[PDB]
Amino acid sequence: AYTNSFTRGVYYPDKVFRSSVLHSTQDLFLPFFSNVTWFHARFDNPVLPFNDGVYFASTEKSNIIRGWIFGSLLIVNNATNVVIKVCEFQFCNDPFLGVYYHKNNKSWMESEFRVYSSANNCTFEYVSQPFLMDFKNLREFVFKNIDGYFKIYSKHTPINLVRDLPQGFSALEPLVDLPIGINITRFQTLLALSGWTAGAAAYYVGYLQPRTFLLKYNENGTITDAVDCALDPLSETKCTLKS
Amino acid sequence: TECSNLLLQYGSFCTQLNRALTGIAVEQDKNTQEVFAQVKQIYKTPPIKDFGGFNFSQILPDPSKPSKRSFIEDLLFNKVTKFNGLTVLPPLLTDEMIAQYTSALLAGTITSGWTFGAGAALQIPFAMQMAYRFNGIGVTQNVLYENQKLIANQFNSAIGKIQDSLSSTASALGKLQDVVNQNAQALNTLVKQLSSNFGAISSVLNDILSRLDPPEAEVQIDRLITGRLQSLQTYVTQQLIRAAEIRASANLAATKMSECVLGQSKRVDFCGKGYHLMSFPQSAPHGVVFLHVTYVPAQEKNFTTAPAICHDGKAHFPREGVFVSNGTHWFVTQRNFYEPQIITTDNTFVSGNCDVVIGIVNNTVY
Amino acid sequence: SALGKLQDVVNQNAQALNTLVKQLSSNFGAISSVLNDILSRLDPPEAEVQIDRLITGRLQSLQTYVTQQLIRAAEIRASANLAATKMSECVLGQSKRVDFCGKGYHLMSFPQSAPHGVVFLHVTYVPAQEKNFTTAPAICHDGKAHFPREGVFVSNGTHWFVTQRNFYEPQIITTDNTFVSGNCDVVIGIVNNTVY
Amino acid sequence: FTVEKGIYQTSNFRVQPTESIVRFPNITNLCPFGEVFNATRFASVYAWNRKRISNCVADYSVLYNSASFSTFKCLNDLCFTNVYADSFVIRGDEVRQIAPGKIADYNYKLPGCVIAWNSNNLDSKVGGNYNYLYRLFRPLQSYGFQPTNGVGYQPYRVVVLSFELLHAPATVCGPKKSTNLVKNKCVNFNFNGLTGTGVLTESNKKFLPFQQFGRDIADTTDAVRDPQTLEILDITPCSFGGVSVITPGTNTSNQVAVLYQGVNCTEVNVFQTRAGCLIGAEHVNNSYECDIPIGAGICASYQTSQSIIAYTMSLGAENSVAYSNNSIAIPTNFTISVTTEILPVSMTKTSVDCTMYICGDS
Ligand SMILES: *[C@@H]1O[C@H](CO)[C@@H](O[C@@H]2O[C@H](CO)[C@@H](O[C@@H]3O[C@H](CO)[C@@H](O)[C@H](O)[C@@H]3O)[C@H](O)[C@H]2NC(C)=O)[C@H](O)[C@H]1NC(C)=O
Ligand SMILES: *[C@@H]1O[C@H](CO)[C@@H](O[C@@H]2O[C@H](CO)[C@@H](O[C@@H]3O[C@H](CO)[C@@H](O)[C@H](O)[C@@H]3O)[C@H](O)[C@H]2NC(C)=O)[C@H](O)[C@H]1NC(C)=O
Ligand SMILES: *[C@@H]1O[C@H](CO)[C@@H](O[C@@H]2O[C@H](CO)[C@@H](O[C@@H]3O[C@H](CO)[C@@H](O)[C@H](O)[C@@H]3O)[C@H](O)[C@H]2NC(C)=O)[C@H](O)[C@H]1NC(C)=O
Ligand SMILES: *[C@@H]1O[C@H](CO)[C@@H](O[C@@H]2O[C@H](CO)[C@@H](O[C@@H]3O[C@H](CO)[C@@H](O)[C@H](O)[C@@H]3O)[C@H](O)[C@H]2NC(C)=O)[C@H](O)[C@H]1NC(C)=O
Ligand SMILES: *[C@@H]1O[C@H](CO)[C@@H](O[C@@H]2O[C@H](CO)[C@@H](O)[C@H](O)[C@H]2NC(C)=O)[C@H](O)[C@H]1NC(C)=O
Ligand SMILES: *[C@@H]1O[C@H](CO)[C@@H](O[C@@H]2O[C@H](CO)[C@@H](O)[C@H](O)[C@H]2NC(C)=O)[C@H](O)[C@H]1NC(C)=O
Ligand SMILES: *[C@@H]1O[C@H](CO)[C@@H](O)[C@H](O)[C@H]1NC(C)=O
Ligand SMILES: *[C@@H]1O[C@H](CO)[C@@H](O)[C@H](O)[C@H]1NC(C)=O
Ligand SMILES: *[C@@H]1O[C@H](CO)[C@@H](O)[C@H](O)[C@H]1NC(C)=O
Ligand SMILES: *[C@@H]1O[C@H](CO)[C@@H](O)[C@H](O)[C@H]1NC(C)=O
Ligand SMILES: *[C@@H]1O[C@H](CO)[C@@H](O)[C@H](O)[C@H]1NC(C)=O
Repeated sequence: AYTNSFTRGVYYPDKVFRSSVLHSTQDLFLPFFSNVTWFHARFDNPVLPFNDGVYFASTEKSNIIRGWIFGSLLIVNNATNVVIKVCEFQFCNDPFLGVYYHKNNKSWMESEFRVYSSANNCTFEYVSQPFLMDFKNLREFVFKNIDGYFKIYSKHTPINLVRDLPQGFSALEPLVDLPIGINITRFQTLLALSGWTAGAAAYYVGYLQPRTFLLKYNENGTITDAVDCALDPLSETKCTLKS
Repeated sequence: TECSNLLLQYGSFCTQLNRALTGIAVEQDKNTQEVFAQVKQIYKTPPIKDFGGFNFSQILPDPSKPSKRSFIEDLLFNKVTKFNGLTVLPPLLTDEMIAQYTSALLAGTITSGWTFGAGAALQIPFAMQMAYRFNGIGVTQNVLYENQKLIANQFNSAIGKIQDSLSSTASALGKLQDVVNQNAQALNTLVKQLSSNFGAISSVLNDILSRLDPPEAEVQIDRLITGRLQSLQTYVTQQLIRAAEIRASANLAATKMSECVLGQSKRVDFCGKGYHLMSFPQSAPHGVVFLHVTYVPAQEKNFTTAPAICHDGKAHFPREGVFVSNGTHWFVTQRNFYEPQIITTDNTFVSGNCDVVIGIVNNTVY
Repeated sequence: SALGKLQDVVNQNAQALNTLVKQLSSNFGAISSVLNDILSRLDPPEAEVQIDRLITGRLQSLQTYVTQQLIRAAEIRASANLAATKMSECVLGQSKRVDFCGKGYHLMSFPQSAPHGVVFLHVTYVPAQEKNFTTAPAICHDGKAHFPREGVFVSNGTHWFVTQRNFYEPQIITTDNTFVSGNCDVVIGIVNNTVY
Repeated sequence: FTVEKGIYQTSNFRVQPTESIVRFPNITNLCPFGEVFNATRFASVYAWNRKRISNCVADYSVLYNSASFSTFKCLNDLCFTNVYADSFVIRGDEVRQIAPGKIADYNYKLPGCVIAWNSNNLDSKVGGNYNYLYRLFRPLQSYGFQPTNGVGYQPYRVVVLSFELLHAPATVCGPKKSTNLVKNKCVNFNFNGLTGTGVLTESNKKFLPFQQFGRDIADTTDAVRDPQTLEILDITPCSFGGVSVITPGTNTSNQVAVLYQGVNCTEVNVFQTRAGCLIGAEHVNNSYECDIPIGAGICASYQTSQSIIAYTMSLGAENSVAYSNNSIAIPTNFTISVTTEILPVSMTKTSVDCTMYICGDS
């Protein structure tokens, strides 16, 4: 299925603070109002091409989306904390992270990891801080692999929808950037999970495209609005006039 | 320093660029001086403001504020809104000095008329001065004195409307705002041009020098020099083109000050639309504003007219005016204002017979 | 220093030519700035890479000179147009335009040729030795207001006359110097007097 | 050799950077090379464990400049993807075998740098050491040792650092020296490769928890956050400007004043003006007609003993017309004045041809 990415997929391209300006960035973004692919967590965890980076949304409760496989590579946002590990993992054909759904714990506690079976040639590993195990927030992620430098962006924003992307604006503050320097030609999504009922978590895939994209930095250096150079003539004239 | 030696191979392209820019800068001071330094002395308006009913309070300087700037001048200033070897020089005449010149020009016009622009300032009551202006547009001077209250009220209302037009709308000063924008983007484009490779490996000389030996670094540096030198040439050429455009505008403003403010202009549509009476200069950022006081005829009515009249076998022509009829009676009136009066032998002159003029009528001259 | 404008034109043109010639002594990255030296030292394959550097250098400097001349010729034409206009309506006639023919009331102008320019001798009438008088818009005579047909009413202090505008030539106020318009009830500043 | 009266732009002033500030982020997460060379225990040559490391600050200078080694057969200015730092002990003359030998063909094979150190200090057991295993041929039987050994039979703890230049981005970057931070002084600043000139001060802007740099509309860098400490520093352009010389003319005098356009007189009779700093001219409260335009309403002139004075130019006499509603001034005389107006009409007709100018009979 498909839905509309109204005004999402906007992040901070670079480590620059600019105040009360409108900056135009030829960058790898998510087109506005795009027919973003729609999967359901029925369970859908297929392998998809990681062509020119990829976006990822997650209306996540109980930490359904717990990892991703690129390359062998993983970004396993497990319960404890984010764990990015670079090795020649022997990924399973159906990789995921298992969760015991309130199995007498009255809490969805992660207890399994079928993301991979073994690691042979490890190159890198990073472990971040822990976080709350919790939907009323639209966690969104972006993943890029340019010049070997592997970049990850995300933001934690409250929302009030159920299964559709809200028509609001948010900016994904960068969280990680690693020199894994591997070849990423495909990817897959690891989610919470013999015999299961996957927790309701609308998670999307938007194949980002290289496109000019005008960003409005408020006086605080936090992006407040943005437009495109190809959404429509109105947007085009705005970007030409930088207004 | 590695580049500076390279740049010497180009000779004196840069003594030329600085000569061109310093020539432009010196001109900008000449433009302002020509337009505003039009008055020999700094005339001051008297404390008593008995100007026959005209209040110029909205165009005369207001000493309450620090700048001693007029009220309308304040509205104009509000409406109009050192990186890489680029410096902006300050104008020779400060904004306060310019506002003093306009005050002197304005004060001279109110108290002296056009006399102060042709010699010593000779005072004359403003109401009597306006009688000169009416007489100078073909309207007798009794119409001003008879309608002095109305004319004064019309002037005050017209001046009041200019405040609203400027204060309410910020797009009135497009011409002055455009000049500011053009210069601002010319510098921004010039500075942004420092971030382009021009074909070199990078736009930063430190990177070129760091990542290459002098032989192959020199060639890369030369690419940057040519591109940056070329971009600096186009900036100077554009400024020279713009400077000529502004000089033409400044030359026009200087002529308008001389002919519209320092006198009464018979040139049509030069000092406003209609019949020129007065003009009041106001100072604006990087420019000037003229308030053209103009006499516009209104409320016309049809009449039957003749070229001359037959009285006693001889044709009578009007000394200065027109022959008009009520449909039953004939009068002689001034052209620009219906003031009929008995057609007599004092306001007409006789010349020739009755059988050479086409349209002759047969009225009587008293 | 009176003929600064004419001299400035000569100085600007000579200066521009000098820089153009001085540019012929630049290397522009070539081994030498003398074209003969490159030809007499290097074979054609290696002379072209050097002669090409000079060609771009000479060509660019020449282009800069030409564009500067075009802009400079534009302002000279604007000055020649102004000088042509002045000769037309300032020498060949009397102009009412203020300050177009010198400071004062223009009377006549005379042209004098100068090197690469013209000089106008503007003859103007400037009034002098002004005196203070009390004046009135009009005078009430017999319940009717009289206005100066061409004049202004002035008072010696006791007597009222009618001078012209800008040369004190007092005259007795008669019905020939003035015209009547209405009664003396609507003009502010009317002063009683007698019209001979 | 003679200059007429006026203002002339002679040279260009620019505050030379008192220092070139370089502020690399604080050297932390030190690479574990400190303990690789003297680990509590080392494996055999054939059992060489790979201590591949990534994203560590490997300080080769301290290791290279240690004076506690045996052979440095090879650094802090180069960064690499990883360092396959080996660990083993070889018997004396086997050190030369570790180079691009029994060890070179059986236990180790070097296709980086080699570090060796006297192993008799710690590894050599007293009374006979046999913990290590030696591959005699390529086969593991024993190594053999004796505390009373020479140099060719003495073990050497050797760690082989093999740098990598794979397509993956370099991650093992050596320490980079950093200057200190000095504010309110023109100094060249380079925190993370952003080199530039500017006066460094404390700014009021608040950066995003992640953002490091700051830029203006013209893409120029204006404010930076020190990588070592979270201080928001505004980088103003380093003081500079033209130097112009006021001269009344050699025909009159040889005394001159110097104007530094756009400076505070702190970076250079010193008079501060809106147009810059005046040196050699004395400020006078009187106001005269402008002689030499300094700028911003300030003019300079030569007057009486003699000296150059800077003053605020006067626009003219402060005349006040004796206006009243019933008074008129009427001239009683006149003057005939003949003034002059000079207008350029034409230039010189110059013609130039390329082939003569550009090439010339060539
Ligand atoms: C010529 O025009 C000016 C303004 O265009 C006249 O001055 C203004 O006169 C009005 C009416 O007397 C003043 O209005 C008053 O303002 C005060 C202060 O805001 C307020 O408290 C009163 O209730 C009343 O609204 C006005 O302040 C005054 N000044 C301005 C700037 O508008 C001037 O009197 C005119 N000349 C004449 C009538 O001779
Ligand atoms: C065009 O103008 C003529 C002259 O101004 C007009 O004739 C005038 O008409 C008025 C009334 O229509 C006459 O007023 C009368 O005056 C006598 C005094 O003799 C008075 O006793 C009456 O009670 C009345 O007020 C006026 O006399 C007369 N003028 C002459 C010289 O006959 C004419 O009507 C106008 N035509 C138009 C407006 O179409
Ligand atoms: C302003 O000028 C008028 C000019 O008419 C002065 O009034 C008149 O001035 C003349 C010239 O002084 C007087 O003539 C007198 O004649 C007698 C006899 O010949 C002689 O003795 C006097 O010396 C004088 O010349 C004339 O009487 C006088 N009045 C009139 C009605 O003509 C007026 O006085 C002047 N006012 C001021 C304040 O200057
Ligand atoms: C209007 O102004 C002119 C000057 O602009 C006045 O003419 C000047 O009158 C004075 C005094 O009568 C003359 O001075 C005298 O000159 C003679 C030489 O002829 C000398 O011997 C005397 O000792 C005295 O200095 C002056 O030369 C003369 N100027 C000219 C150019 O002729 C004229 O009098 C004024 N008119 C009125 C009505 O005030
Ligand atoms: C104006 O008046 C004159 C004379 O008062 C008129 O001229 C007369 O015209 C009639 C008929 O047209 C002739 O019979 C007379 O011989 C003429 N006399 C003279 C002295 O010319 C003239 O026609 C009148 N004009 C108008 C327009 O009525
Ligand atoms: C000009 O003269 C008229 C009359 O000749 C003056 O008006 C009269 O003034 C007197 C006394 O002030 C009154 O009693 C009359 O009623 C007024 N009207 C008339 C028709 O006489 C007028 O005041 C004089 N003006 C000046 C400035 O003195
Ligand atoms: C004069 O008459 C014409 C036609 O009779 C009419 O259209 C016009 O409005 C009239 N002019 C005035 C001022 O009334
Ligand atoms: C003016 O033109 C009208 C047009 O109908 C004509 O009737 C009349 O006779 C003409 N009069 C004169 C004096 O030309
Ligand atoms: C002129 O001003 C004076 C004083 O201000 C006054 O008494 C006189 O009435 C005024 N004249 C007129 C005609 O208003
Ligand atoms: C550390 O390495 C040095 C070699 O530089 C060695 O002499 C020393 O014994 C090792 N251990 C300690 C505790 O210093
Ligand atoms: C530097 O110059 C500015 C501009 O006038 C001024 O505001 C500031 O006080 C000056 N600072 C010093 C230390 O002179």
